[PDB]
Amino acid sequence: GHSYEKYNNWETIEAWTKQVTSENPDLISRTAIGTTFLGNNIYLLKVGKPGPNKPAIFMDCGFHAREWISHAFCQWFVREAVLTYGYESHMTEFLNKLDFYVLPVLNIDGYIYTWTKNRMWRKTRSTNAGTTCIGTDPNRNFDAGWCTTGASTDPCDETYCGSAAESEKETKALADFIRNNLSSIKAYLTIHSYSQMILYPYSYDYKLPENNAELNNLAKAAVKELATLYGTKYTYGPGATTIYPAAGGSDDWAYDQGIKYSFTFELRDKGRYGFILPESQIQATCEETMLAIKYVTNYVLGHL
Ligand SMILES: CCCCC[C@H](NC(=O)OCc1ccccc1)P(=O)(O)O[C@H](C(=O)O)c1cccc(NC(=N)N)c1
Ligand SMILES: [Zn+2]
Repeated sequence: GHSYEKYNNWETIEAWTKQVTSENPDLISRTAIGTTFLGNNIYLLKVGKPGPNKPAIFMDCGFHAREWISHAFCQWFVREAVLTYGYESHMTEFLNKLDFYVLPVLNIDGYIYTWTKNRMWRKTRSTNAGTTCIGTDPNRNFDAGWCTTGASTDPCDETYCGSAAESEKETKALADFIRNNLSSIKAYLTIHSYSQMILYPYSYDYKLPENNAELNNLAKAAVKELATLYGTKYTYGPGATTIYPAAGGSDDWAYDQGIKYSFTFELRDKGRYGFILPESQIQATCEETMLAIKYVTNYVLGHL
């Protein structure tokens, strides 16, 4: 069965996407935006009160297989939305005015692999010509200074950038969806762990986004809000200098598509447990993260 305070396997998450949609048809619609290399369905939940030409915020989880708290957060977010709509003024306003496009798990094949074989797997699970080595790093696989830095051209490496940008079915599917909905998508949020950071562009170069001052102010406010709940300390800044240079990331790509608010979130913790964050921290992690995501949403709505 599904639990919001446990890590759920794909079969359970999949069944959950069907159930939560079935139970909340006036707030959620479910679509598939493609298949993974191994034929799993890439679900996308449109969360919001339906209406004509609404703006949207896009959020994905589960880019990286081992970052289990990421997957947990997208599920937590959806429950919070449906439970508090009509009762909490901000979320009610949010869902009335815009849609959240929530992609609960992008790298499903890798996620399944962390459940069945290797808890520390990162990449996709696609085959590579000429080698037995498996998988591409999905966050090195986007058309953003592709493979020029912080990436490997070797399929045996953890940051393999792929044979070409969007060579992976999963990243192609995500990019296709965002490109098809650029007129509506006002912010892109991609959830990772760990490090307790909010990053904005750029990572593929040391150059700064034109609205750099705005993004720094937004991230600064978001981390302050997050800390109010349990005192959790986040840092923030442009990817390249705040964590490390790395090309081919979806946050940079999305920004260069014209989505002016693009953030990579790195959730708890700081390395005590690392990727193996205890289930006992799921609820607190998700609760404080909700505050930061809602703050960003409120800001974006006031700047349409
Ligand atoms: C403190 C340890 C965890 C740090 C964050 C994670 N990084 C990570 O696992 O790197 C692993 C690795 C790095 C180098 C060699 C081998 C393995 P991540 O969630 O994979 O980090 C993202 C990534 O590298 O794709 C990330 C973090 C911040 C910004 C961006 N954006 C971007 N365009 N690179 C991307
Ligand atoms: Zn990651």
